[PDB]
Amino acid sequence: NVSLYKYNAVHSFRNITLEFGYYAPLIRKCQSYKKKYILYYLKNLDKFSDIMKVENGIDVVDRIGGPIEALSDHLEDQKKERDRRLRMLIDQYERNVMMANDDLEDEETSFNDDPIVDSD
Amino acid sequence: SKENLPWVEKYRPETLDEVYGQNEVITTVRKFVDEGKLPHLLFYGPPGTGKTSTIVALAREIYGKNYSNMVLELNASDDRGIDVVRNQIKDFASTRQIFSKGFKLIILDEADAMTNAAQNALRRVIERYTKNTRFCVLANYAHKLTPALLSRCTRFRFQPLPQEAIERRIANVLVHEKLKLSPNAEKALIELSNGDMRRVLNVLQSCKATLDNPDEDEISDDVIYECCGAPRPSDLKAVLKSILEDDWGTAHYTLNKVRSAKGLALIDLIEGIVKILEDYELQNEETRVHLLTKLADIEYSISKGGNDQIQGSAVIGAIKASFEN
Amino acid sequence: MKLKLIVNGCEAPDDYKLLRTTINTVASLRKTAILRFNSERLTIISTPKSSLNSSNNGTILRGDTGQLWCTIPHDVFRLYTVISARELNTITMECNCDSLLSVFKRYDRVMNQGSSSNMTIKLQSMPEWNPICALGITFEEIIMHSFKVPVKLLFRAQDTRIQEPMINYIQLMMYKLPPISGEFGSAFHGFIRRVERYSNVNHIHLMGVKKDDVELKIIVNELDWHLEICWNGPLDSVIDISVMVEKAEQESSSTHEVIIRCKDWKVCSKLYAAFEEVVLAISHDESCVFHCSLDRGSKPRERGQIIYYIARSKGL
Amino acid sequence: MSLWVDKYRPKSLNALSHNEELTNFLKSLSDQPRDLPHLLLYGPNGTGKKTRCMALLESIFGPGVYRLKIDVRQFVTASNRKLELNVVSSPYHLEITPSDMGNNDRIVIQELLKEVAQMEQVDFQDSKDGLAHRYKCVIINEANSLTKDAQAALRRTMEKYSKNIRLIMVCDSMSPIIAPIKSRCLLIRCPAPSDSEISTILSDVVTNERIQLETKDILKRIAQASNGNLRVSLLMLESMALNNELALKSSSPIIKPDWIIVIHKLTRKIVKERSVNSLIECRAVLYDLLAHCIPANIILKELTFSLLDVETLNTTNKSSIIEYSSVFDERLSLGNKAIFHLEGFIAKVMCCLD
Amino acid sequence: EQSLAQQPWVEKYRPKNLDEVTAQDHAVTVLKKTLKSANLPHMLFYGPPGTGKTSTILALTKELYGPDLMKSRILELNASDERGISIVREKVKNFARLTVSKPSKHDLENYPCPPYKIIILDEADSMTADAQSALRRTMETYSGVTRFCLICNYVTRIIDPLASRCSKFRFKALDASNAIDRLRFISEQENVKCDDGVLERILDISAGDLRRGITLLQSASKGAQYLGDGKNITSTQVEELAGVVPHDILIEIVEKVKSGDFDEIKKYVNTFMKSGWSAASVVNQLHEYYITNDNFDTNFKNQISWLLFTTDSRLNNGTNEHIQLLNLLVKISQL
Ligand SMILES: Nc1ncnc2c1ncn2[C@@H]1O[C@H](COP(=O)(O)OP(=O)(O)OP(O)(O)=S)[C@@H](O)[C@H]1O
Ligand SMILES: Nc1ncnc2c1ncn2[C@@H]1O[C@H](COP(=O)(O)OP(=O)(O)OP(O)(O)=S)[C@@H](O)[C@H]1O
Ligand SMILES: Nc1ncnc2c1ncn2[C@@H]1O[C@H](COP(=O)(O)OP(=O)(O)O)[C@@H](O)[C@H]1O
Ligand SMILES: [Mg+2]
Ligand SMILES: [Mg+2]
Repeated sequence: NVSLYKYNAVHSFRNITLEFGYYAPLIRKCQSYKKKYILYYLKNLDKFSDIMKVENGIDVVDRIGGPIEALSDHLEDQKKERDRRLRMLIDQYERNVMMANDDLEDEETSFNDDPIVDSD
Repeated sequence: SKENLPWVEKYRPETLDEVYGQNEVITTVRKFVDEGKLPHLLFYGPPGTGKTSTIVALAREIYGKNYSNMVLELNASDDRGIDVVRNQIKDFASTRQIFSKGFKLIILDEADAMTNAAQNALRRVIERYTKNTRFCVLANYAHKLTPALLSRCTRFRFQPLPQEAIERRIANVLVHEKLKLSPNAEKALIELSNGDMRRVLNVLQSCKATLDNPDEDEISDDVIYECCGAPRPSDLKAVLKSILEDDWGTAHYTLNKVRSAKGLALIDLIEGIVKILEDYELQNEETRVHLLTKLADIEYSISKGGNDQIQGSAVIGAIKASFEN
Repeated sequence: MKLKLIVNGCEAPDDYKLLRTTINTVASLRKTAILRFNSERLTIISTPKSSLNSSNNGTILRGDTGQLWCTIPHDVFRLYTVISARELNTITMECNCDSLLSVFKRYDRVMNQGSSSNMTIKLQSMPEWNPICALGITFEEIIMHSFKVPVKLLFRAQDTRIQEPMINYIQLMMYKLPPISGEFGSAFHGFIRRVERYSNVNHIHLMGVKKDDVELKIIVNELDWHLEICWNGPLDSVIDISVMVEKAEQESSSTHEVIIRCKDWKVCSKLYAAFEEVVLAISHDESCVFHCSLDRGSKPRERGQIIYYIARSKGL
Repeated sequence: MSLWVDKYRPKSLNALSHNEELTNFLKSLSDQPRDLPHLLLYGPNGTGKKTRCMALLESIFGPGVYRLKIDVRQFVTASNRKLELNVVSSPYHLEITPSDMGNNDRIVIQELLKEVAQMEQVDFQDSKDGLAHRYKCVIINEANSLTKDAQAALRRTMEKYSKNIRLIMVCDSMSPIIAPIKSRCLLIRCPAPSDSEISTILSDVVTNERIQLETKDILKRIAQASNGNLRVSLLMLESMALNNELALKSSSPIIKPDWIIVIHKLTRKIVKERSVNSLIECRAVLYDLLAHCIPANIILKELTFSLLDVETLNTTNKSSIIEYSSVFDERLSLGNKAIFHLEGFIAKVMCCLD
Repeated sequence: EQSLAQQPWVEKYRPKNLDEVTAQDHAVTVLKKTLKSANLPHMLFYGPPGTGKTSTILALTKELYGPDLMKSRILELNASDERGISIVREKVKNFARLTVSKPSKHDLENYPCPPYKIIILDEADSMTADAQSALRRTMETYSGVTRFCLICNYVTRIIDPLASRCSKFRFKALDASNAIDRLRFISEQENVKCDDGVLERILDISAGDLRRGITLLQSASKGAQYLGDGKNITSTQVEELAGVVPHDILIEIVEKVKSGDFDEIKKYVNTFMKSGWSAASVVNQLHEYYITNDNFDTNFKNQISWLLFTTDSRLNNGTNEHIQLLNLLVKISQL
């Protein structure tokens, strides 16, 4: 749900069990650590503009299913948290459609050349 | 109206005199009705041996032409759960006859499809109302019947149809129709029947359809093989000879040619070769073991599809290895 | 792009009713509606091809093909100040039906209370947020109640892509439905709503046969028993991978049939109950058009039009 | 931002960069898509089959195929068990993964797909007179995971309603596909990219991301470690770049999926010690792996090929290992619980090694 | 023109009448003469995929009844429909008991209109044994007004009583000898230019399935049209489209097996499976190569035939292709 509603990416459950479930959380954790370090440096003080786009409460940064320790109502609560985060994700995308759409390339400059006029 | 019917239904026996191949059972039931001492009956046998026909004919003999009024017939196409047994069968068995015509008859065709609960409920219904009602059960698989029900019924076994009965029925059909059958064709038809009259009738109808001019054309064994698309005995003999004498390439070519000549199926060839080998005199017994095991495995694999050429090569190799012992 | 408009319900109630019905139908048909403000009339459009509507992918998932077009002459509004720099001074917007419907419901409540104020509508640039603007609506309540609705403007290229469907008029059979205000209005209203008594029915087969010289029938074959409903009352007849849909050969030159959905029939029933003059046009195995016309004269005035096009739900 | 796997996803046939013959064949398919037959793309996982399917759909319809939304479809079983499926839809095509419903996948074929096949898509013509009809495209992900009943239910739906629907199925192996389904589809083989092409793609990504690369040998090593899986190659590239401050070096470790290292450790333990207690520990490891929803067949394959790489083992041991692997893979296919078969395979391997 | 060219060739060239059905004369003759005898029995069509069973039954129904009457005389159910025991006992039974609908004057004058209905159970082998048993007496009781047609690929899945009740028709495999004329006609209708022997190669590759051959021909035609060079299609292109392993790759595999080194075989197989070749095709090609080779002895051929049979059965069970292929190659190497 997070991937679909934040990155417009659709992935299969099999790929999550095999590859994404481990690689994606590690990448997001590294990105979050870098973002925190950069924020601390700025507070104490564009190239990495894709790194501070990770949200603390919406991005998964933990291995799905926990670590594989082999040789080195919890379910209800997890479902409630999933539903909550899905509601926030739907809220984030709901306004995006009306806010702007790709549509096609038009004469946008001419549109600004005839601006609205409001006066009584 | 009978003309439009398929031959399997058009030639259904109407009287017990028309049921062949079950002389002992038929005589017993006929004399039972003559003495009016019919017990609870079980008819156990393989498909198309005359169980349903026999029971319907017996009902007709007992009740004349109005048997439908005092005979309750139920089969697998109807629901026969425990509720049905408790209500419908029980009420029918516990009510008086329409015109005091002796006892009532309940026929449970294909009773091996009934549930254990319904069969258990049937025990006391059968026992309590024996005076007013008699039960008839028909089955192909006895293991589906509970021990109590089997104990309550007098058992009669319908054997696979003997050859002579099939010949007499075929002669009756041939005189009915304007059809001619050759002795070799009749022999092949009996061989492929496997004691089932339905197969005989269906194949005969297909053969008549195949004839260009049935008013004068005679059915030969070739017509039967064409209609059934089955291998000829000569083809099976040639394939077996090539497998047991020629080299791998020659045997492969022979099998491919024999199959492509008439589009024969590999399973039919396997069955024919198994039948042929069942009569072979083997001086080594391990050969029989290997033949049976490998051919059964190949048949099971074929039943699920797979690669046809690989299966044929497997048959060839299995036979060769078995006979190399 | 000034769009100052004034709406009054105490003068010419027919126009206010027409506008209310148009907004209600567009809201009940789809989430968003297109509004074209020309120098002559206002066009309200509900089409699956709209930028906001196409996102829902209704066409490929539920067969949402029907198109609804309403024309409102500028005489409806007390003040019609529409100035633009496009063809015939046309300004195109894509608004959300829910907010507009709520605003009009509140206006109706206020009017029913007893107020006789006027509603002023204008286009404004909200600094809070195809740029998105606001539709400022203001009115008095015997207290200046003001509400604003987000709106998105469309370019000329976007405007020209939304075109009204055109039907083969020569190969089209039109029937003039009895007026609702007449003695036969209730009978026909019940006849239209009859099929609603069957919950599981999803498609209806409308048929029209010559020989008051024509007859109309509704056929349902989705039940265990064939069902036919006939109207015996008076009824007068007006005298890429894209491929063409296959049309079944006509049974006779004087019979026109089409299979449609029950939701479209309910919408048509609502339209019939709304307006007086209603015409049903059938293109055999092709489509069904519901045309509601409101007539007003002074030098006859412009005719208020509501056209609902419904594509065949199934082939014949 | 989005993961580099999706960030640099090609969005057109002309944007493809490996297996040019397959690209040309796909382009030829899109020349006259009116009579496009049902398609079945088969190939190794992560080679770009879904990407090529989307590129073909884009060529047939346009970029709008990439505007995807998600809906929830509710189904009810005979026992009243209510469950849900995710339907990914675009204005021109639909995407479904019936295997997510397990043994109930057939229901999805019987109710949803059939309905989609039965509802003809028609629309008013913008310019010409009369309606226009277009067939709907449906993608079935993980086709090889469908039960035989669902595959059987697909047959007449594909045949009778060919006018209104065209199926595009994708799979990693055609062995589980029943013969009637294979007969009804145009089979398209999708080879994996070569190491050179993977290295070229990774170098392009590196140049785009301004990541300092000491030498191109790192990309070749990553491609070798990925075993032809481009998605895995990109994921490990991103992980290594992030863990090395976006400055890769020949000494930077190559990150592999954790379950793979776990299976390697299990193989080492199996080779080292062979006893009942070792078997119980191996069972614990197997149960831990299964707890993460790793398929049993994948576990067996990975364990078998990890065992075959051990140098101390001889030819006889490897032959016995592969024999047991084949037998127990068949048992898993025909079985109900995977633990029995995996434990039996490990026990047989322990017996053969000792 | 576009409307006609909007269908795949398999559906576009589906036989319309019984005359268009090819290579299945042994049953088509009986079905055709049934149009005059009006003595249609219960039918059990069985055969391998894409041999013309569904086409034959559809053509027979169309010829018997016609476009209008069929809608009231035909009840079709297949695997996509629910066919539980309750369905068999209620819906099928109700239809079988339905009175024969009155034909119209046009129907009587134009079509024979036999006085019974037809129930078609396509993919009957998917039905449960109990549901099949529920049909036994329904078929017999109402044979005067209803006839049943079961269709299947695996006849053993039909319970013995039903097979006994039904007259059996086996559809033969369609190969280069009995189905070449239909494929040539289809190619001529589409102006597909191909080298001599290409159609025979397609039929040989299809292995008894004319649907697969037609699809392959359509794919080759599309490729040739896209190329637009005016050259005739070649057997190499057909093999590439069909997924046939090139001869050189098979020779390399054979040499690797002959070498007998486990590690080299493992590495070569690991590299080979990257291409995505289907294991079934590789096994079939290996069987063809080894069984027809004159450089091997009888014992080797027997052992390899059994090994190939075992591997093919395992693959048909839906197993991992890499493991099975490696095991087969190692076993052949140890021979
Ligand atoms: N003994 C028989 N004598 C003459 N015709 C027979 C005989 N048995 C079977 N037939 C023929 O085969 C048809 C079917 O016979 P049935 O008695 O219904 O078969 P069955 O013994 O009931 O097998 P099952 O258990 O129902 S599969 C009859 O209508 C006859 O045409
Ligand atoms: N005997 C045939 N004559 C002509 N065309 C055929 C024949 N068999 C198959 N075809 C072609 O293949 C298509 C499929 O034929 P079908 O009758 O559906 O085969 P099938 O036997 O039903 O296969 P299964 O059992 O459903 S997998 C037809 O539309 C034809 O184009
Ligand atoms: N030609 C290509 N150029 C660049 N990246 C590619 C190409 N083909 C595939 N990929 C990458 O491979 C990844 C996985 O491909 P995908 O289609 O999901 O594999 P599968 O065949 O398993 O569905 C995608 O994220 C995509 O970026
Ligand atoms: Mg019987
Ligand atoms: Mg079929």
